[PDB]
Amino acid sequence: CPEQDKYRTITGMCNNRRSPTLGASNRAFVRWLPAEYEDGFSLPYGWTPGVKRNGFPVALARAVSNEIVRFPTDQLTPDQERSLMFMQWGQLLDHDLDFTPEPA
Amino acid sequence: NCETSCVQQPPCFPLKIPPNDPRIKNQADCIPFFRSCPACPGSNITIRNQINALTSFVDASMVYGSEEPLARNLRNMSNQLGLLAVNQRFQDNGRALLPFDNLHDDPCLLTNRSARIPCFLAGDTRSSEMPELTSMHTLLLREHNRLATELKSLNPRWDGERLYQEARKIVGAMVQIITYRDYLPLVLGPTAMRKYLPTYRSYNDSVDPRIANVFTNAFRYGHTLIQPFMFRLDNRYQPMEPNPRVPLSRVFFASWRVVLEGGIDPILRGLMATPAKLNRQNQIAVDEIRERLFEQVMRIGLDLPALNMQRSRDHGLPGYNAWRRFCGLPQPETVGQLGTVLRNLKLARKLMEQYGTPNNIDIWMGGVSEPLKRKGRVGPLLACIIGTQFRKLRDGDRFWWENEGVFSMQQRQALAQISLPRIICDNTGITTVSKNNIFMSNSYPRDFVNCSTLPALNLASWRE
Ligand SMILES: *[C@@H]1O[C@H](CO[C@@H]2O[C@@H](C)[C@@H](O)[C@@H](O)[C@@H]2O)[C@@H](O[C@@H]2O[C@H](CO)[C@@H](O[C@@H]3O[C@H](CO[C@H]4O[C@H](CO)[C@@H](O)[C@H](O)[C@@H]4O)[C@@H](O)[C@H](O[C@H]4O[C@H](CO)[C@@H](O)[C@H](O)[C@@H]4O)[C@@H]3O)[C@H](O)[C@H]2NC(C)=O)[C@H](O)[C@H]1NC(C)=O
Ligand code: HEC
Ligand SMILES: Nc1cc([C@H](CCN[C@H]2C[C@@H](c3ccccc3)c3ccccc32)c2ccccc2)c2nn[nH]c2n1
Ligand SMILES: *[C@@H]1O[C@H](CO)[C@@H](O[C@@H]2O[C@H](CO)[C@@H](O)[C@H](O)[C@H]2NC(C)=O)[C@H](O)[C@H]1NC(C)=O
Ligand SMILES: [Ca+2]
Ligand SMILES: [Cl-]
Ligand SMILES: [Cl-]
Repeated sequence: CPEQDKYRTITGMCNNRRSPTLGASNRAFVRWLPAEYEDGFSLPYGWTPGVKRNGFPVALARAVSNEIVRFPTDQLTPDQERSLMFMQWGQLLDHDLDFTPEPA
Repeated sequence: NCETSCVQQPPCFPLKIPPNDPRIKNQADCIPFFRSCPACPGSNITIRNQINALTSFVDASMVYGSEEPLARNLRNMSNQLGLLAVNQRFQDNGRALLPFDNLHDDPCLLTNRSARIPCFLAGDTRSSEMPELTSMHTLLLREHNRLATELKSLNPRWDGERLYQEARKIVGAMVQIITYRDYLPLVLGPTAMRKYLPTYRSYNDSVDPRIANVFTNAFRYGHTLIQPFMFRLDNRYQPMEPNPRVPLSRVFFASWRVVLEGGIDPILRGLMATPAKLNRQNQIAVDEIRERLFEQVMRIGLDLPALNMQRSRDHGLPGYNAWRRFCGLPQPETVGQLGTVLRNLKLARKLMEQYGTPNNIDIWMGGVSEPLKRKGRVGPLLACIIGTQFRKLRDGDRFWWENEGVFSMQQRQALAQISLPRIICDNTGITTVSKNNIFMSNSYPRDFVNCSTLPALNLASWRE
């Protein structure tokens, strides 16, 4: 951790001198609330058949998408106050902040 | 193997198919899903958490990379100019293009089976997911090499490492300025913007700059703004032949459309001149992402909104009412209570039908179900998550462009006159660009101006 620097590191290491890894790449996310897993620490809700969540059966993500999200693409309402650039800048910006890897 | 199997065994967490599915009639099939890698693989002590592979900072890490070996491979090391690698095979009508990537099973080759067009290599591995993202990256690569070329004429005694970093620091600052001055006020609305992003006092080393786990799902609100087509325009902003209204399901991973169809110019024209999809409580997301996401590059098409909810479960994120409490917002219990919060009883009866309790509503579903804040595009819950995150990124960034020591008073006065339209002016053959705000301007020719009205960045304050 150098005493004086003019530029950012590529990895973000050393931006916070007190906690050098804060903001750096390939490190766990911070948590604003504790995790809620089916077994308390790893299994996700909807993993075990029959296991309710907070007293109610877990809805299938695709069923929620089907009954709440699905709409006729003929009926699309265009945002009269924003351009498609507003959308694209969001995805570009999202790709500066976070990427959650999975295995292969 | 989650790519091909339906068995729920680690690390696979497939999405089961409901009865009478509109697209998937075979109930034995599934939507493929790999659980996010845990920070602490196979542990019975630690509560499972996921990894951010990138720098949380708004440091243009999607251009330079978040790891040292990728970062060096993105630069031109044959000379002392401080440039970043340009495709040694193709050019967008003379202008620079992203260099290709060496992949074992290249998905971009699967979009046009005869074009022999691989993926692009950039600071972030998702460069070729959509031509619109590729165009944004391609625009920033040229801007860095433009800055490193104008810095060489002002400071000839400077080296390659001195030109790369100084150009990096300009690009980064521009990403922060467009993001915070022009983007964020349009997402949160004026009231939440004032509440969550009060005017910058100075960098504070006690503010955690990490991305919170929930933000990775909450910022997916952008999925409601996604239009079902890629709009391409000509010189006079007219539908450009060929393929002026191409479906999104035919452009994911289709890097051949940039290399063989007009380059980034007709793609960038149309992000400016076409209006974004507006989120309505009865029109949450288009079926190009809800039914045909990555259709022609994998065994089955994906449902991005369903993946968003499965991902929130994978990440063990608390439900809707837990986040409402976290933000200081009221937590409804009954369908009548939910109907008042959402200002829509038709949607509350719908959410109750699936979840049973407002406590179980997945953070993404609940987030995008709220009415939009005035002059904003997110509800109160998402405005809090997104607002709080962006404030931590700003106040906890030691190299935040506005912080004392980062830039000279004169350099800051120069950086303030930057705009996304003027960056398009400099790095493309586009003669007529959007009138600021670029994110609001969506009508041609009402909201369009020429290059000569927008002044370029004067780097005089940078010479020695
Ligand atoms: C530099 O930034 C620091 C972090 O700032 C936060 O993030 C930025 C982006 C903004 O949103 C900002 O508003 C945030 O605060 C900032 O330090 C923070 O300062 C406050 C006030 O000094 C601290 O809050 C106090 O915390 C103690 C301890 O309890 C806390 O932690 C526990 C455990 O998680 C929680 O259960 C609590 O909810 C608290 O959050 C409290 O005892 C205290 O409240 C008590 O006292 C006051 C009156 O004295 C009463 O109003 C209350 O009712 C209580 O009786 C505060 O809540 C905060 O912990 C601290 N964080 C850090 C990281 O140190 C710092 O001030 C900034 N500096 C400048 C100059 O900007
Ligand atoms: C303004 C926000 C925003 C926009 C616009 C956006 N996304 Fe997302 N998307 C996200 C974020 C944030 C995530 C989570 C990223 C991460 O951490 O891995 C995400 C994740 C994804 C994922 C991974 C989902 C999963 O759980 O497996 C896919 C696929 C995806 N987006 C596709 C797209 C595509 C395709 C586009 C359009 C070209 C797009 N996104 C536009 C914000 C956005
Ligand atoms: N966190 C994320 C993840 C992705 C997807 C991940 C989806 N799976 C891809 C991985 C892909 C693949 C394989 C091999 C070599 C390169 C890419 C593959 C092939 C076939 C079907 C599906 C997939 C994404 C990740 C990386 C690059 C592009 C897209 C995003 N796209 N935009 N924003 C995103 N945010
Ligand atoms: C794959 O890309 C090629 C471009 O190399 C497309 O081929 C052109 O298509 C038009 C219209 O069909 C023809 O008139 C041209 O003569 C073709 N040019 C070349 C060089 O082949 C092709 O159509 C694309 N494939 C798909 C499936 O869209
Ligand atoms: Ca970054
Ligand atoms: Cl969290
Ligand atoms: Cl190449």
